[PDB]
Amino acid sequence: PLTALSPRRFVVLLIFSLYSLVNAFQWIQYSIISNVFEGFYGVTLLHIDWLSMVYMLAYVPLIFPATWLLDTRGLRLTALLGSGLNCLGAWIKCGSVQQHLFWVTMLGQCLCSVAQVFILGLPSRIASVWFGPKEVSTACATAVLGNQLGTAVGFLLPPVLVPNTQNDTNLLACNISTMFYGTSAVATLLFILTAIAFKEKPRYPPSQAQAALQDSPPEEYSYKKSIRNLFKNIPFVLLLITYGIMTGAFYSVSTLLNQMILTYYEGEEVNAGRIGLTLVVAGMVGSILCGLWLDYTKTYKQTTLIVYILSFIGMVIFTFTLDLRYIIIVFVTGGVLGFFMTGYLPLGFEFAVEITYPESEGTSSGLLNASAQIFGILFTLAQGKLTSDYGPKAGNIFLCVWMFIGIILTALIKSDLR
Ligand SMILES: CC(C)CCC[C@@H](C)[C@H]1CC[C@H]2[C@@H]3CC=C4C[C@@H](OC(=O)CCC(=O)O)CC[C@]4(C)[C@H]3CC[C@]12C
Ligand SMILES: CC(C)CCC[C@@H](C)[C@H]1CC[C@H]2[C@@H]3CC=C4C[C@@H](OC(=O)CCC(=O)O)CC[C@]4(C)[C@H]3CC[C@]12C
Ligand SMILES: CC(C)CCC[C@@H](C)[C@H]1CC[C@H]2[C@@H]3CC=C4C[C@@H](OC(=O)CCC(=O)O)CC[C@]4(C)[C@H]3CC[C@]12C
Ligand SMILES: C[N+](C)(C)CCO
Repeated sequence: PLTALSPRRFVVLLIFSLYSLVNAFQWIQYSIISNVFEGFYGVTLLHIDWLSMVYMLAYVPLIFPATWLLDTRGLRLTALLGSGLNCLGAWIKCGSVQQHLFWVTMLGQCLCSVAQVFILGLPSRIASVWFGPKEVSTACATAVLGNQLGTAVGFLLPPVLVPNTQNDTNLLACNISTMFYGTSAVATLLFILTAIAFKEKPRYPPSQAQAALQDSPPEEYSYKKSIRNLFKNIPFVLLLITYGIMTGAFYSVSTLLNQMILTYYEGEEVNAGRIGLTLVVAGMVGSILCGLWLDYTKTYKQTTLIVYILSFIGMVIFTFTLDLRYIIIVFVTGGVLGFFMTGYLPLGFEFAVEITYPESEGTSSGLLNASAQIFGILFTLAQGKLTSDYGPKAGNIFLCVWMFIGIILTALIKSDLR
Protein backbone atom coordinates (compact mmCIF):
# COMPACT_ATOMS: atom_id res chain seq x y z
CA PRO A 1 0.00 0.00 0.00
CA LEU A 2 0.89 3.71 0.26
CA THR A 3 3.19 4.07 3.28
CA ALA A 4 4.84 7.28 4.48
CA LEU A 5 6.97 8.45 7.41
CA SER A 6 5.45 11.12 9.64
CA PRO A 7 7.59 13.81 11.34
CA ARG A 8 5.35 13.61 14.41
CA ARG A 9 6.96 10.23 15.15
CA PHE A 10 10.02 12.08 16.46
CA VAL A 11 7.83 14.11 18.83
CA VAL A 12 6.06 10.90 19.84
CA LEU A 13 9.48 9.36 20.48
CA LEU A 14 10.71 12.42 22.37
CA ILE A 15 7.80 13.02 24.76
CA PHE A 16 7.70 9.37 25.80
CA SER A 17 11.47 9.23 26.22
CA LEU A 18 11.09 12.22 28.52
CA TYR A 19 8.26 11.18 30.82
CA SER A 20 9.47 7.59 31.03
CA LEU A 21 12.81 9.13 32.03
CA VAL A 22 11.06 11.08 34.78
CA ASN A 23 9.43 7.88 36.02
CA ALA A 24 12.84 6.24 36.37
CA PHE A 25 14.03 9.25 38.35
CA GLN A 26 11.11 8.94 40.76
CA TRP A 27 12.02 5.27 41.24
CA ILE A 28 15.45 6.00 42.74
CA GLN A 29 15.12 9.51 44.19
CA TYR A 30 14.57 8.19 47.72
CA SER A 31 17.08 5.33 47.72
CA ILE A 32 20.17 7.32 46.73
CA ILE A 33 19.70 9.65 49.71
CA SER A 34 17.89 7.03 51.77
CA ASN A 35 19.72 8.13 54.92
CA VAL A 36 18.34 11.67 54.64
CA PHE A 37 14.75 10.48 54.20
CA GLU A 38 15.21 7.95 57.02
CA GLY A 39 16.29 10.76 59.33
CA PHE A 40 13.53 13.11 58.18
CA TYR A 41 10.56 10.71 58.38
CA GLY A 42 11.75 8.86 61.49
CA VAL A 43 11.45 5.49 59.75
CA THR A 44 13.79 2.57 59.15
CA LEU A 45 15.85 1.91 56.03
CA LEU A 46 13.40 -0.86 55.13
CA HIS A 47 10.75 1.81 54.49
CA ILE A 48 13.00 3.56 51.97
CA ASP A 49 13.81 0.18 50.41
CA TRP A 50 10.09 -0.46 50.01
CA LEU A 51 9.78 2.96 48.36
CA SER A 52 11.89 1.42 45.58
CA MET A 53 10.41 -2.08 45.74
CA VAL A 54 6.85 -0.82 45.19
CA TYR A 55 7.63 -0.46 41.48
CA MET A 56 8.64 -4.12 41.26
CA LEU A 57 5.70 -5.29 43.37
CA ALA A 58 3.17 -3.35 41.28
CA TYR A 59 4.56 -4.35 37.88
CA VAL A 60 4.08 -8.11 38.26
CA PRO A 61 0.28 -8.29 38.81
CA LEU A 62 -0.65 -5.44 36.45
CA ILE A 63 1.64 -6.18 33.48
CA PHE A 64 -0.65 -8.55 31.58
CA PRO A 65 -3.90 -6.62 32.16
CA ALA A 66 -1.97 -3.55 31.02
CA THR A 67 -0.90 -5.43 27.88
CA TRP A 68 -4.52 -6.36 27.19
CA LEU A 69 -5.58 -2.74 27.67
CA LEU A 70 -2.85 -1.53 25.31
CA ASP A 71 -3.84 -4.07 22.65
CA THR A 72 -7.57 -3.35 22.91
CA ARG A 73 -7.61 0.44 23.28
CA GLY A 74 -4.43 1.54 21.50
CA LEU A 75 -1.28 3.49 22.24
CA ARG A 76 -2.84 6.83 23.17
CA LEU A 77 -4.73 5.54 26.21
CA THR A 78 -1.64 3.79 27.58
CA ALA A 79 0.54 6.87 27.10
CA LEU A 80 -2.05 9.12 28.74
CA LEU A 81 -2.44 6.71 31.66
CA GLY A 82 1.30 6.51 32.26
CA SER A 83 1.93 10.25 32.03
CA GLY A 84 -1.08 11.21 34.14
CA LEU A 85 -0.30 8.63 36.82
CA ASN A 86 3.31 9.81 37.01
CA CYS A 87 2.19 13.44 37.32
CA LEU A 88 -0.39 12.55 39.98
CA GLY A 89 2.21 10.63 41.97
CA ALA A 90 4.63 13.55 41.81
CA TRP A 91 1.91 15.94 42.97
CA ILE A 92 0.99 13.60 45.83
CA LYS A 93 4.65 13.50 46.87
CA CYS A 94 4.73 17.30 46.76
CA GLY A 95 2.29 17.35 49.69
CA SER A 96 4.19 14.71 51.70
CA VAL A 97 6.98 16.94 53.03
CA GLN A 98 6.52 16.55 56.79
CA GLN A 99 8.07 14.39 59.49
CA HIS A 100 4.75 12.55 60.01
CA LEU A 101 3.57 12.14 56.39
CA PHE A 102 5.52 9.14 55.12
CA TRP A 103 2.28 7.46 54.04
CA VAL A 104 1.59 10.32 51.62
CA THR A 105 4.94 9.87 49.86
CA MET A 106 4.30 6.12 49.87
CA LEU A 107 0.98 6.74 48.12
CA GLY A 108 2.71 8.94 45.55
CA GLN A 109 5.36 6.29 44.95
CA CYS A 110 2.61 3.70 44.51
CA LEU A 111 0.98 5.96 41.93
CA CYS A 112 4.29 6.18 40.07
CA SER A 113 4.65 2.40 40.33
CA VAL A 114 1.25 1.89 38.72
CA ALA A 115 2.29 4.41 36.07
CA GLN A 116 5.43 2.39 35.28
CA VAL A 117 3.34 -0.58 34.15
CA PHE A 118 2.06 1.51 31.22
CA ILE A 119 5.55 2.66 30.19
CA LEU A 120 8.04 -0.22 30.13
CA GLY A 121 6.43 -2.11 27.24
CA LEU A 122 5.62 0.99 25.16
CA PRO A 123 8.97 1.40 23.32
CA SER A 124 8.58 -1.46 20.82
CA ARG A 125 4.91 -0.68 20.16
CA ILE A 126 5.67 2.99 19.48
CA ALA A 127 8.63 2.12 17.26
CA SER A 128 6.53 -0.28 15.18
CA VAL A 129 3.54 2.06 14.96
CA TRP A 130 5.42 5.26 14.09
CA PHE A 131 8.76 4.28 12.48
CA GLY A 132 9.80 2.45 9.33
CA PRO A 133 11.62 -0.88 9.30
CA LYS A 134 15.10 0.65 9.30
CA GLU A 135 14.43 2.97 12.25
CA VAL A 136 12.43 0.63 14.53
CA SER A 137 15.46 -0.73 16.39
CA THR A 138 17.03 2.70 16.85
CA ALA A 139 13.77 4.18 18.15
CA CYS A 140 13.29 1.33 20.63
CA ALA A 141 16.90 1.64 21.79
CA THR A 142 16.45 5.39 22.31
CA ALA A 143 13.24 4.78 24.27
CA VAL A 144 14.95 2.32 26.64
CA LEU A 145 18.00 4.58 26.97
CA GLY A 146 15.51 7.21 28.09
CA ASN A 147 14.57 5.15 31.15
CA GLN A 148 18.23 4.29 31.77
CA LEU A 149 19.15 7.98 31.67
CA GLY A 150 16.27 8.65 34.04
CA THR A 151 17.76 6.18 36.50
CA ALA A 152 21.16 7.85 36.09
CA VAL A 153 19.67 11.29 36.77
CA GLY A 154 17.84 9.89 39.80
CA PHE A 155 21.23 8.74 41.05
CA LEU A 156 23.01 12.03 40.38
CA LEU A 157 20.52 14.75 41.29
CA PRO A 158 19.01 14.09 44.76
CA PRO A 159 22.36 14.09 46.59
CA VAL A 160 23.13 17.57 45.25
CA LEU A 161 19.55 18.82 45.58
CA VAL A 162 19.04 17.69 49.19
CA PRO A 163 22.06 17.97 51.53
CA ASN A 164 22.06 16.00 54.78
CA THR A 165 21.05 18.69 57.31
CA GLN A 166 19.27 16.71 60.03
CA ASN A 167 20.29 19.48 62.44
CA ASP A 168 18.05 21.92 60.51
CA THR A 169 14.76 20.17 59.73
CA ASN A 170 13.31 23.25 58.02
CA LEU A 171 16.15 23.41 55.48
CA LEU A 172 15.76 19.69 54.75
CA ALA A 173 12.02 20.17 54.22
CA CYS A 174 12.68 23.12 51.91
CA ASN A 175 15.14 21.13 49.80
CA ILE A 176 12.83 18.11 49.60
CA SER A 177 9.96 20.41 48.60
CA THR A 178 12.12 21.98 45.89
CA MET A 179 12.97 18.57 44.44
CA PHE A 180 9.36 17.35 44.61
CA TYR A 181 7.93 20.51 43.03
CA GLY A 182 10.49 20.42 40.22
CA THR A 183 9.66 16.79 39.48
CA SER A 184 5.92 17.50 39.62
CA ALA A 185 6.23 20.48 37.27
CA VAL A 186 8.23 18.42 34.78
CA ALA A 187 5.69 15.58 34.98
CA THR A 188 2.78 17.98 34.47
CA LEU A 189 4.45 19.53 31.43
CA LEU A 190 5.14 16.09 29.96
CA PHE A 191 1.55 14.96 30.56
CA ILE A 192 0.23 18.10 28.85
CA LEU A 193 2.57 17.52 25.91
CA THR A 194 1.48 13.89 25.65
CA ALA A 195 -2.19 14.92 25.64
CA ILE A 196 -1.62 17.65 23.04
CA ALA A 197 0.67 15.80 20.61
CA PHE A 198 0.58 12.03 21.21
CA LYS A 199 -1.61 10.31 18.61
CA GLU A 200 -2.94 6.79 18.20
CA LYS A 201 -1.15 6.18 14.89
CA PRO A 202 0.23 8.06 11.87
CA ARG A 203 -2.11 8.84 9.01
CA TYR A 204 -0.13 6.50 6.74
CA PRO A 205 1.39 3.19 7.86
CA PRO A 206 5.09 3.68 8.66
CA SER A 207 6.07 0.39 7.01
CA GLN A 208 4.67 -2.31 4.75
CA ALA A 209 4.58 -4.75 7.68
CA GLN A 210 2.74 -2.19 9.81
CA ALA A 211 0.37 -1.54 6.90
CA ALA A 212 -0.40 -5.27 6.71
CA LEU A 213 -0.91 -5.40 10.48
CA GLN A 214 -3.41 -2.54 10.23
CA ASP A 215 -5.13 -4.27 7.31
CA SER A 216 -5.26 -7.61 9.12
CA PRO A 217 -8.37 -7.94 11.31
CA PRO A 218 -7.91 -8.11 15.09
CA GLU A 219 -7.45 -11.63 16.47
CA GLU A 220 -8.26 -12.79 19.99
CA TYR A 221 -5.17 -13.67 22.03
CA SER A 222 -5.09 -15.97 25.07
CA TYR A 223 -2.35 -14.79 27.43
CA LYS A 224 -2.74 -17.85 29.66
CA LYS A 225 -2.15 -20.24 26.75
CA SER A 226 0.93 -18.32 25.60
CA ILE A 227 2.34 -18.24 29.13
CA ARG A 228 1.78 -21.99 29.54
CA ASN A 229 3.42 -22.76 26.19
CA LEU A 230 6.36 -20.53 27.11
CA PHE A 231 6.76 -22.29 30.46
CA LYS A 232 6.87 -25.58 28.55
CA ASN A 233 9.89 -24.09 26.73
CA ILE A 234 12.80 -25.10 28.97
CA PRO A 235 15.51 -22.85 27.44
CA PHE A 236 13.08 -19.93 27.68
CA VAL A 237 12.50 -20.69 31.37
CA LEU A 238 16.25 -20.87 32.00
CA LEU A 239 16.87 -17.58 30.20
CA LEU A 240 13.99 -16.04 32.16
CA ILE A 241 15.54 -17.13 35.46
CA THR A 242 19.00 -15.86 34.49
CA TYR A 243 17.72 -12.50 33.22
CA GLY A 244 15.60 -12.09 36.34
CA ILE A 245 18.59 -12.82 38.56
CA MET A 246 20.76 -10.29 36.72
CA THR A 247 18.14 -7.53 36.68
CA GLY A 248 17.22 -8.13 40.32
CA ALA A 249 20.88 -7.91 41.28
CA PHE A 250 21.07 -4.59 39.44
CA TYR A 251 17.93 -3.35 41.22
CA SER A 252 19.22 -4.41 44.64
CA VAL A 253 22.61 -2.76 44.05
CA SER A 254 20.90 0.44 42.93
CA THR A 255 18.53 0.50 45.91
CA LEU A 256 21.15 -0.37 48.56
CA LEU A 257 24.04 1.65 47.09
CA ASN A 258 23.66 4.43 49.67
CA GLN A 259 23.61 2.00 52.61
CA MET A 260 26.71 0.19 51.32
CA ILE A 261 28.74 3.33 50.60
CA LEU A 262 27.80 5.24 53.76
CA THR A 263 28.97 2.28 55.86
CA TYR A 264 32.64 2.84 54.94
CA TYR A 265 32.60 6.46 53.68
CA GLU A 266 30.97 9.19 55.78
CA GLY A 267 29.44 12.24 54.12
CA GLU A 268 29.90 10.84 50.60
CA GLU A 269 26.28 10.82 49.41
CA VAL A 270 27.16 12.99 46.41
CA ASN A 271 29.95 10.56 45.53
CA ALA A 272 27.46 7.71 45.94
CA GLY A 273 25.18 9.36 43.39
CA ARG A 274 28.17 9.88 41.10
CA ILE A 275 29.06 6.19 41.44
CA GLY A 276 25.50 5.24 40.52
CA LEU A 277 25.62 7.56 37.51
CA THR A 278 28.92 6.00 36.42
CA LEU A 279 27.40 2.53 36.76
CA VAL A 280 24.36 3.46 34.66
CA VAL A 281 26.38 5.27 31.98
CA ALA A 282 28.90 2.44 31.64
CA GLY A 283 25.90 0.13 31.44
CA MET A 284 24.41 2.11 28.57
CA VAL A 285 27.73 2.14 26.71
CA GLY A 286 28.15 -1.60 27.22
CA SER A 287 24.57 -2.17 26.07
CA ILE A 288 25.25 -0.31 22.82
CA LEU A 289 28.54 -2.14 22.25
CA CYS A 290 27.04 -5.56 23.02
CA GLY A 291 24.10 -4.85 20.72
CA LEU A 292 26.51 -4.02 17.91
CA TRP A 293 28.56 -7.15 18.65
CA LEU A 294 25.51 -9.43 18.69
CA ASP A 295 24.11 -7.91 15.49
CA TYR A 296 27.47 -8.41 13.78
CA THR A 297 28.00 -11.99 15.03
CA LYS A 298 24.56 -13.22 16.20
CA THR A 299 26.18 -15.55 18.78
CA TYR A 300 23.44 -15.53 21.40
CA LYS A 301 24.75 -18.20 23.77
CA GLN A 302 28.49 -17.49 23.62
CA THR A 303 28.19 -13.73 24.11
CA THR A 304 25.52 -14.18 26.79
CA LEU A 305 27.66 -16.59 28.82
CA ILE A 306 30.79 -14.47 28.42
CA VAL A 307 28.99 -11.31 29.54
CA TYR A 308 27.47 -13.16 32.50
CA ILE A 309 30.90 -14.41 33.60
CA LEU A 310 32.42 -10.94 33.23
CA SER A 311 29.54 -9.42 35.22
CA PHE A 312 30.13 -11.96 38.00
CA ILE A 313 33.85 -11.13 38.02
CA GLY A 314 33.08 -7.42 38.23
CA MET A 315 30.60 -7.96 41.05
CA VAL A 316 33.17 -9.99 43.00
CA ILE A 317 35.80 -7.29 42.45
CA PHE A 318 33.38 -4.61 43.69
CA THR A 319 32.48 -6.78 46.69
CA PHE A 320 36.11 -7.24 47.74
CA THR A 321 37.19 -3.67 46.89
CA LEU A 322 34.33 -1.69 48.47
CA ASP A 323 35.98 -1.48 51.91
CA LEU A 324 39.41 -0.31 50.68
CA ARG A 325 38.58 3.25 51.82
CA TYR A 326 39.40 4.63 48.35
CA ILE A 327 36.47 6.09 46.41
CA ILE A 328 38.26 6.08 43.04
CA ILE A 329 38.54 2.29 43.09
CA VAL A 330 34.84 2.19 43.98
CA PHE A 331 34.18 4.38 40.94
CA VAL A 332 36.17 2.11 38.62
CA THR A 333 34.65 -1.11 39.96
CA GLY A 334 31.13 0.32 39.75
CA GLY A 335 31.77 1.40 36.18
CA VAL A 336 32.99 -2.05 35.16
CA LEU A 337 30.12 -3.76 36.97
CA GLY A 338 27.55 -1.49 35.35
CA PHE A 339 29.12 -2.01 31.93
CA PHE A 340 28.95 -5.79 32.09
CA MET A 341 25.73 -6.20 34.10
CA THR A 342 23.53 -3.69 32.27
CA GLY A 343 25.01 -4.48 28.85
CA TYR A 344 23.65 -7.98 29.39
CA LEU A 345 19.98 -7.02 29.64
CA PRO A 346 19.34 -6.24 25.94
CA LEU A 347 21.34 -9.31 24.94
CA GLY A 348 19.31 -11.64 27.14
CA PHE A 349 16.07 -9.94 26.12
CA GLU A 350 16.79 -10.45 22.41
CA PHE A 351 17.90 -14.03 23.05
CA ALA A 352 14.64 -14.76 24.88
CA VAL A 353 12.58 -13.13 22.12
CA GLU A 354 14.34 -15.17 19.43
CA ILE A 355 14.09 -18.40 21.46
CA THR A 356 10.29 -17.92 21.54
CA TYR A 357 9.78 -16.75 17.96
CA PRO A 358 6.42 -18.56 17.57
CA GLU A 359 5.16 -16.89 20.75
CA SER A 360 4.26 -13.21 20.85
CA GLU A 361 7.01 -10.79 21.84
CA GLY A 362 4.71 -9.02 24.29
CA THR A 363 4.11 -12.06 26.50
CA SER A 364 7.81 -12.94 26.63
CA SER A 365 8.75 -9.34 27.43
CA GLY A 366 6.17 -9.18 30.21
CA LEU A 367 7.36 -12.47 31.69
CA LEU A 368 10.99 -11.33 31.59
CA ASN A 369 10.16 -8.03 33.27
CA ALA A 370 8.03 -9.77 35.92
CA SER A 371 10.86 -12.19 36.71
CA ALA A 372 13.21 -9.21 36.95
CA GLN A 373 10.86 -7.47 39.40
CA ILE A 374 10.44 -10.58 41.55
CA PHE A 375 14.19 -11.22 41.71
CA GLY A 376 14.74 -7.54 42.47
CA ILE A 377 12.35 -7.65 45.41
CA LEU A 378 13.89 -10.84 46.78
CA PHE A 379 17.47 -9.64 46.36
CA THR A 380 16.69 -6.21 47.81
CA LEU A 381 15.10 -7.68 50.94
CA ALA A 382 17.78 -10.33 51.50
CA GLN A 383 20.71 -8.01 50.77
CA GLY A 384 19.32 -5.24 52.97
CA LYS A 385 18.84 -7.63 55.87
CA LEU A 386 22.33 -9.07 55.39
CA THR A 387 23.91 -5.62 55.17
CA SER A 388 22.15 -4.44 58.32
CA ASP A 389 22.98 -7.57 60.31
CA TYR A 390 26.56 -8.25 59.19
CA GLY A 391 27.67 -5.58 56.69
CA PRO A 392 27.68 -4.86 52.96
CA LYS A 393 30.09 -7.70 52.20
CA ALA A 394 27.56 -10.35 53.25
CA GLY A 395 24.87 -9.13 50.86
CA ASN A 396 27.43 -8.59 48.11
CA ILE A 397 28.66 -12.18 48.49
CA PHE A 398 25.02 -13.31 48.39
CA LEU A 399 24.67 -11.48 45.07
CA CYS A 400 27.92 -13.11 43.90
CA VAL A 401 26.54 -16.57 44.70
CA TRP A 402 23.32 -15.80 42.83
CA MET A 403 25.33 -14.57 39.84
CA PHE A 404 27.35 -17.79 39.88
CA ILE A 405 24.10 -19.77 39.86
CA GLY A 406 22.94 -17.60 36.96
CA ILE A 407 26.13 -18.40 35.05
CA ILE A 408 25.58 -22.11 35.62
CA LEU A 409 21.99 -21.81 34.39
CA THR A 410 23.07 -19.82 31.33
CA ALA A 411 25.65 -22.47 30.39
CA LEU A 412 22.94 -25.12 30.72
CA ILE A 413 20.75 -23.42 28.10
CA LYS A 414 20.91 -25.55 24.95
CA SER A 415 20.34 -23.72 21.67
CA ASP A 416 22.04 -23.40 18.29
CA LEU A 417 19.89 -20.31 17.66
CA ARG A 418 21.68 -17.36 16.06
C1 LIG B 1 -1.20 -0.44 45.16
C2 LIG B 1 0.02 -1.27 44.80
C3 LIG B 1 1.14 -0.38 44.28
C4 LIG B 1 0.47 -2.11 46.01
C5 LIG B 1 0.75 -1.32 47.28
C6 LIG B 1 1.57 -2.13 48.28
C7 LIG B 1 2.24 -1.31 49.40
C8 LIG B 1 1.27 -0.25 49.91
C9 LIG B 1 2.79 -2.23 50.51
C10 LIG B 1 3.47 -3.50 49.94
C11 LIG B 1 4.50 -3.97 50.99
C12 LIG B 1 4.29 -3.02 52.15
C13 LIG B 1 5.41 -2.90 53.18
C14 LIG B 1 5.73 -4.27 53.76
C15 LIG B 1 6.55 -4.18 55.01
C16 LIG B 1 6.75 -3.07 55.71
C17 LIG B 1 7.63 -3.10 56.93
C18 LIG B 1 6.91 -2.55 58.16
O1 LIG B 1 7.82 -2.42 59.26
C19 LIG B 1 7.38 -2.58 60.51
O2 LIG B 1 6.22 -2.75 60.79
C20 LIG B 1 8.52 -2.54 61.49
C21 LIG B 1 9.25 -1.21 61.52
C22 LIG B 1 10.40 -1.13 62.54
O3 LIG B 1 11.35 -1.90 62.34
O4 LIG B 1 10.29 -0.31 63.48
C23 LIG B 1 6.35 -1.17 57.88
C24 LIG B 1 5.41 -1.21 56.67
C25 LIG B 1 6.07 -1.75 55.38
C26 LIG B 1 7.15 -0.75 54.91
C27 LIG B 1 4.96 -1.95 54.31
C28 LIG B 1 4.38 -0.64 53.76
C29 LIG B 1 3.33 -0.83 52.66
C30 LIG B 1 3.85 -1.69 51.51
C31 LIG B 1 4.99 -0.99 50.76
C1 LIG C 1 9.76 -15.98 37.12
C2 LIG C 1 9.14 -16.86 38.21
C3 LIG C 1 10.03 -16.87 39.45
C4 LIG C 1 7.72 -16.39 38.53
C5 LIG C 1 6.72 -16.51 37.39
C6 LIG C 1 5.29 -16.20 37.84
C7 LIG C 1 4.27 -16.12 36.70
C8 LIG C 1 3.83 -17.53 36.30
C9 LIG C 1 3.09 -15.21 37.08
C10 LIG C 1 3.52 -13.73 37.29
C11 LIG C 1 2.34 -12.84 36.88
C12 LIG C 1 1.20 -13.82 36.67
C13 LIG C 1 -0.03 -13.35 35.91
C14 LIG C 1 -0.65 -12.15 36.61
C15 LIG C 1 -2.05 -11.89 36.17
C16 LIG C 1 -2.79 -12.71 35.41
C17 LIG C 1 -4.14 -12.27 34.92
C18 LIG C 1 -5.21 -13.33 35.19
O1 LIG C 1 -6.44 -12.97 34.53
C19 LIG C 1 -7.57 -13.59 34.88
O2 LIG C 1 -7.84 -13.88 36.01
C20 LIG C 1 -8.42 -13.86 33.67
C21 LIG C 1 -7.67 -14.50 32.52
C22 LIG C 1 -8.55 -14.98 31.36
O3 LIG C 1 -9.17 -14.08 30.75
O4 LIG C 1 -8.59 -16.20 31.10
C23 LIG C 1 -4.78 -14.68 34.64
C24 LIG C 1 -3.44 -15.08 35.23
C25 LIG C 1 -2.30 -14.08 34.98
C26 LIG C 1 -1.99 -14.02 33.47
C27 LIG C 1 -1.06 -14.49 35.82
C28 LIG C 1 -0.43 -15.81 35.38
C29 LIG C 1 0.84 -16.19 36.15
C30 LIG C 1 1.89 -15.08 36.10
C31 LIG C 1 2.40 -14.87 34.67
C1 LIG D 1 21.00 -19.94 46.43
C2 LIG D 1 20.72 -19.42 47.84
C3 LIG D 1 19.66 -20.29 48.52
C4 LIG D 1 22.02 -19.35 48.65
C5 LIG D 1 21.91 -18.62 49.98
C6 LIG D 1 23.25 -18.55 50.71
C7 LIG D 1 23.28 -17.60 51.91
C8 LIG D 1 22.59 -18.26 53.11
C9 LIG D 1 24.72 -17.14 52.22
C10 LIG D 1 25.30 -16.26 51.08
C11 LIG D 1 26.23 -15.22 51.73
C12 LIG D 1 26.37 -15.73 53.16
C13 LIG D 1 26.98 -14.79 54.19
C14 LIG D 1 28.39 -14.38 53.78
C15 LIG D 1 29.17 -13.80 54.91
C16 LIG D 1 28.82 -13.84 56.19
C17 LIG D 1 29.64 -13.12 57.23
C18 LIG D 1 29.96 -14.01 58.42
O1 LIG D 1 30.60 -13.25 59.45
C19 LIG D 1 31.02 -13.84 60.57
O2 LIG D 1 30.51 -13.66 61.65
C20 LIG D 1 32.20 -14.74 60.31
C21 LIG D 1 33.31 -14.08 59.51
C22 LIG D 1 33.90 -12.81 60.16
O3 LIG D 1 34.44 -12.98 61.27
O4 LIG D 1 33.80 -11.73 59.54
C23 LIG D 1 28.70 -14.62 58.99
C24 LIG D 1 27.95 -15.39 57.91
C25 LIG D 1 27.57 -14.55 56.67
C26 LIG D 1 26.53 -13.48 57.08
C27 LIG D 1 27.03 -15.49 55.56
C28 LIG D 1 25.70 -16.17 55.91
C29 LIG D 1 25.15 -17.07 54.80
C30 LIG D 1 24.99 -16.30 53.49
C31 LIG D 1 23.92 -15.20 53.63
C1 LIG E 1 12.59 0.11 35.54
N1 LIG E 1 13.13 0.77 36.77
C2 LIG E 1 14.56 0.37 36.92
C3 LIG E 1 13.04 2.24 36.59
C4 LIG E 1 12.29 0.32 37.94
C5 LIG E 1 12.43 -1.10 38.42
O1 LIG E 1 11.37 -1.45 39.27
